[PDB]
Amino acid sequence: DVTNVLLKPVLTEKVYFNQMGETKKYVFVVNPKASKTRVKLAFELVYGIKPLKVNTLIRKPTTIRGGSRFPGLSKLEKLAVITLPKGIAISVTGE
Amino acid sequence: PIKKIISRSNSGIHHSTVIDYKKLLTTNKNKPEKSLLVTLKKHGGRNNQGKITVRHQGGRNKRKYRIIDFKRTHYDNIEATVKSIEYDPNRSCFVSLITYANGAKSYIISPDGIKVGDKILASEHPIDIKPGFSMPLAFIPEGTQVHNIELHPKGGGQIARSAGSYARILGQDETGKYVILQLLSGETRKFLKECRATVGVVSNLDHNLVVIGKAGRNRHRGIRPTVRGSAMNPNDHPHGGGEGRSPVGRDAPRTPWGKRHMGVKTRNMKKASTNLIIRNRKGEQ
Amino acid sequence: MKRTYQPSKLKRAKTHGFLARMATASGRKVLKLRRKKQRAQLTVSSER
Amino acid sequence: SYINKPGKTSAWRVMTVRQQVSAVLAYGKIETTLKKAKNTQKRLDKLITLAKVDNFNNRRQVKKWLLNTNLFDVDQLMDHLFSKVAPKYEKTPGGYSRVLKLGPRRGDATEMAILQLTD
RNA sequence: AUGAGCAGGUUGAAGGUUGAGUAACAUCAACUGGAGGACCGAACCGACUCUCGUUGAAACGAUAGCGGAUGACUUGUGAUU
RNA sequence: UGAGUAACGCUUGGGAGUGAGAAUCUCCCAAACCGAUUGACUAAGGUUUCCUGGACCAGGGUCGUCCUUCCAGGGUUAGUCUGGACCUAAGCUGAGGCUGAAAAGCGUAGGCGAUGGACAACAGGUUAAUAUUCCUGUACUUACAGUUAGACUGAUGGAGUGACAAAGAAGGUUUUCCACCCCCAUAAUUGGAUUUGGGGAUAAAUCAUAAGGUGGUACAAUAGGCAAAUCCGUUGUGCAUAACAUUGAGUGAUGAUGUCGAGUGAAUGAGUGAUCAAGUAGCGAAGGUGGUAUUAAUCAUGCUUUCAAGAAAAGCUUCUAGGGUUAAUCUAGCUGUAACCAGUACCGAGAACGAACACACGUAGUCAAGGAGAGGAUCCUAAGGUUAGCGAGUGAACUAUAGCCAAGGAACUCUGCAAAUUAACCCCGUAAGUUAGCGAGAAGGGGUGCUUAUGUAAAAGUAAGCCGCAGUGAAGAACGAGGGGGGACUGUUUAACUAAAACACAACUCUAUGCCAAACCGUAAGGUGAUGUAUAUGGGGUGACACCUGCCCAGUGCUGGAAGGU
Ligand SMILES: [Mg+2]
Ligand SMILES: [Mg+2]
Ligand SMILES: [Mg+2]
Ligand SMILES: [Mg+2]
Ligand SMILES: [Mg+2]
Ligand SMILES: [Mg+2]
Ligand SMILES: [Mg+2]
Ligand SMILES: [Mg+2]
Ligand SMILES: [Mg+2]
Ligand SMILES: [Mg+2]
Ligand SMILES: [Mg+2]
Ligand SMILES: [Mg+2]
Ligand SMILES: [Mg+2]
Ligand SMILES: [Mg+2]
Ligand SMILES: [Mg+2]
Ligand SMILES: [Mg+2]
Ligand SMILES: [Mg+2]
Ligand SMILES: [Mg+2]
Ligand SMILES: [Mg+2]
Ligand SMILES: [Mg+2]
Ligand SMILES: [Mg+2]
Ligand SMILES: [Mg+2]
Ligand SMILES: [Mg+2]
Ligand SMILES: [Mg+2]
Ligand SMILES: [Mg+2]
Ligand SMILES: [Mg+2]
Ligand SMILES: [Mg+2]
Ligand SMILES: [Mg+2]
Ligand SMILES: [Mg+2]
Ligand SMILES: [Mg+2]
Ligand SMILES: [Mg+2]
Ligand SMILES: [Mg+2]
Ligand SMILES: [Mg+2]
Ligand SMILES: [Mg+2]
Ligand SMILES: [Mg+2]
Ligand SMILES: [Mg+2]
Ligand SMILES: [Mg+2]
Ligand SMILES: [Mg+2]
Ligand SMILES: [Mg+2]
Ligand SMILES: [Mg+2]
Ligand SMILES: [Mg+2]
Ligand SMILES: [Mg+2]
Ligand SMILES: [Mg+2]
Ligand SMILES: [Mg+2]
Ligand SMILES: [Mg+2]
Ligand SMILES: [Mg+2]
Ligand SMILES: [Mg+2]
Ligand SMILES: [Mg+2]
Ligand SMILES: [Mg+2]
Ligand SMILES: [Mg+2]
Ligand SMILES: [Mg+2]
Ligand SMILES: [Mg+2]
Ligand SMILES: [Mg+2]
Ligand SMILES: [Mg+2]
Ligand SMILES: [Mg+2]
Ligand SMILES: [Mg+2]
Repeated sequence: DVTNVLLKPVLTEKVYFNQMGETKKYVFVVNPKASKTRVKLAFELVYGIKPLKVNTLIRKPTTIRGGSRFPGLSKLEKLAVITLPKGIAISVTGE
Repeated sequence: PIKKIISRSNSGIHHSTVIDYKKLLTTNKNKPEKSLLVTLKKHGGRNNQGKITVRHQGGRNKRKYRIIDFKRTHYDNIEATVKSIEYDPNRSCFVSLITYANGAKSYIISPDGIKVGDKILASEHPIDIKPGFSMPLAFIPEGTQVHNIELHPKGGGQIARSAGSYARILGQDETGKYVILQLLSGETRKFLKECRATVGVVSNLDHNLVVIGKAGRNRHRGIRPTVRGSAMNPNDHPHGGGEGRSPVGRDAPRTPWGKRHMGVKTRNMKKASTNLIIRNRKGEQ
Repeated sequence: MKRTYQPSKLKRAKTHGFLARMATASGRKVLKLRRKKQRAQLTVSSER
Repeated sequence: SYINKPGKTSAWRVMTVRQQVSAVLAYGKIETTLKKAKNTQKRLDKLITLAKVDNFNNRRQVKKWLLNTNLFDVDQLMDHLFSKVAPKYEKTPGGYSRVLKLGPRRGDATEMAILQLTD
């Protein structure tokens, strides 16, 4: 509802491999406390097309910059893979 | 009766003997009634604190407790029929699955001599002197075998419940109550008038002559090895230490916890049941 | 050979965890002392 | 001291000679250690002089030494030896191969040697 | 408390059936049956011996033999003193 | 300093290339070990160690252009898998409450707690890294609403099922395997070749058919199941070679004009060429008949026997209660809507885990190829995987591991310690003693190869012939006899110097204990003993089996005792 559960879209080799060929799959990063139903509602209230299904990924934090004078940990990410129906492809930028 | 076991396994020789359980039991199969079946949790000789309390206990096989009607007072005035004599792993004596006229089922300690189809009946009037009939001690003629004697009136059977256990009636007392009962071990007691008991000797009279042939059989029965005190360290037992096989050394044998224990009497004479005892297997009171 | 420490994620958390320490007076005293020493790893719960 | 390495066994030595001689017959040059070239030279010369008659008995004798290489098989190495290499040395009184010493290796300081077919 | 494991091959008990036998028992013969803290021997468990090692590959092992291997057996997970 | 000394912790050769520099990096060809494993799937643990590109401060027992090291980017997709939203075992917590100087201990109702129970998805493909998760194909399950038809609905409670031990042997059906046949490639210069090598597959789900397995079936009365009952239990009657109820591996048809498939095999582009590209994309034939006296899997939570007598709850079915009657609820069908949370990478160990080390150690389960073989033993290899992260020489003394040693054969030594002989299968034969079970694989001997013929379903065997010094020709297989001491035996014990005569064990005896039992943990509550009852429990001593166990009650210990003295 508040639509703070759609933080940032991400574009990788896997994302672009899926984002072509009829059904498009758009991968965003979401609030780690959000659920699939909240993700579908946010896409409804901010894009307008009902997702066909949603898949979720949790990437655990890991050590980064190891051996550097001050080592640091990573940040917890939840990834969401929305898939719109056949023949529809909306743009992530431009509204 | 008893039947020998011929192992013919060439690792020692053991003339093991077991109860037949074939000509004494109706069906050799193990088919207990589901309704009266609760499972027993093996304490292993450990109290609620988890510490070993009674030594040499632990390691028995899984058992399911069969609910036994020691009271036999709920369905009074109702004729019961024995249906099967079965094996109870929690007591040396066989148990009979009896059924009442109304359709209720129960387990009772099986009297010796009864077979399938023998009628039973309990109440608080004369009834009849038949094996298995349970009546209060007031109406039993003196001389008959009785088991499942109730100490506290309206309670359950407590005395003479093991295999082949019985007690004889030895008249009454001038008090108008405390009927005399001559029990096993040559002890004479005074049981209250209202107390209820069952006539007949308990079955499985040949449980004395069963001979275990192996350590494993006794281990599966639930007995752990008992270490003698002479083999102990000078710590953990008074009879320890020594240089070689040593005698007791003290003035008398001692418990692991250090008391005399030999010939000494350990009965609390300041008990309300002392006045109800005529002999204590040795003499008066 | 079987060495002394055989790691287990459950046994560790159920023996030296925060909830285990916060169930008895002795554990509360231990946690108070560790706060006095300002240990970053107060208990084994904060493995990361 | 135990659980030692198998070592430079006699079987290993024969296999090493077999591999180097098969390669030197296939390509024509071998860059090895000097003490290994000085031992492969004997077998190389023996194979070449026995392969001068080209009868089936001589093929059976050579096949107990030749091994498969990248440039030729065990059957095409036979054709190369009996039709191309050996006929060249038809009246040379021995000494078909030369061993010359290169510099020491960077990681061993062992003396390298190139073994070649002397034209 | 709840689960799992013991490759493979032998010996052939009690009991039962049949026949002879007995005045009827007992006993004997054949067949069935497959018991044993049974036997040989892998995984598995254990550690009896020689040698090596003793600033080790190793704060207790390696090679070669060795004992048990359906049981008072071995082991995983969880609880507890 | 020792000292540039010991050590560098099980695995080879060559060709081409990169690079400033190569035994150590990449590719190729061999070579050597593993192959009941160094192969493949995962649990636990580890926590990014996984993939790509770059680098060679440090780490790698050498080197390094390379790494499980460092830098940058990326990688883990679930209604059906593993766990919660379901249930309980040991046990933990535990309002009240009991006990206790205090802190606290015990404990009822409730609540947690898998290593167990219940619950719906299979086949193939795809990326450098994920796949019962993504894609394709075909399915299933649970909720909610509308609708059609039928039916009275029936639980927080009652009952049944769920629900179970060990060992053993028979069957039924698929298999393994054997024989034939089909298809593909091959036709061989070293003497002869008329052949050689490889493949023969399809799941969940739906429908029909099911070898069989389990247990008697209906009717009538009921006083018992914290009320009620049409359900259960009980009592009678009829029919009971069967009927009825439930369950059931396999078979056939869709799923499948699909997928997989031996092999054939590019183009495109990189490159000086080969080669890569790649042996990749694509193409892709047959995709079967009979037997079995051989195999393993399932039916099977099936059956039989034995004593040591072998989990609970949820769930499912059913019963009324309780609610409806001008209704609700349930069943079957159609349409639509929804299916949450956590894990999913990689290793899984002579380099990712526990051992400080890229340490010869240890770590649950699952798949298990061929030949000979009883075999998962043994030797060599298949699918697959590795190159034991210091090398090159030499072949002194000396050491470790092996092999052999003429004549003698324990003369060696504390002692045949160690080493050596035997070893598998088949056929003969086998003593003293005994608790009649054993001793016993006793001791002692013989045969094993290949060919032909006879034997069989296959054998085994039998007869003749041939070769060698030797024929389970190699690997893996018990040395034996006699007398004595101790322990009856099988077992257990000092993790890391003592495995034994020590401990234990079945058995004997004494003693205490009448149940709120004796004994024991605590201070007490509480609890073990025991949901047991003298044929039972605790303690002391002895330790199969057989024969015996003698005298002393002065002292000590124990039991009992009239009075009397203190
Ligand atoms: Mg997920
Ligand atoms: Mg005892
Ligand atoms: Mg006892
Ligand atoms: Mg001692
Ligand atoms: Mg003392
Ligand atoms: Mg003493
Ligand atoms: Mg002495
Ligand atoms: Mg060799
Ligand atoms: Mg045995
Ligand atoms: Mg110094
Ligand atoms: Mg120096
Ligand atoms: Mg020196
Ligand atoms: Mg030196
Ligand atoms: Mg050295
Ligand atoms: Mg090394
Ligand atoms: Mg090497
Ligand atoms: Mg090999
Ligand atoms: Mg492996
Ligand atoms: Mg790291
Ligand atoms: Mg990499
Ligand atoms: Mg790189
Ligand atoms: Mg270096
Ligand atoms: Mg799906
Ligand atoms: Mg739970
Ligand atoms: Mg589980
Ligand atoms: Mg992978
Ligand atoms: Mg030819
Ligand atoms: Mg009632
Ligand atoms: Mg129950
Ligand atoms: Mg994986
Ligand atoms: Mg290892
Ligand atoms: Mg490690
Ligand atoms: Mg190493
Ligand atoms: Mg394992
Ligand atoms: Mg094999
Ligand atoms: Mg092997
Ligand atoms: Mg020799
Ligand atoms: Mg010789
Ligand atoms: Mg000699
Ligand atoms: Mg001689
Ligand atoms: Mg001598
Ligand atoms: Mg001498
Ligand atoms: Mg010896
Ligand atoms: Mg003998
Ligand atoms: Mg003597
Ligand atoms: Mg012994
Ligand atoms: Mg022993
Ligand atoms: Mg020791
Ligand atoms: Mg020892
Ligand atoms: Mg008390
Ligand atoms: Mg109790
Ligand atoms: Mg003794
Ligand atoms: Mg003795
Ligand atoms: Mg005496
Ligand atoms: Mg006296
Ligand atoms: Mg006295």
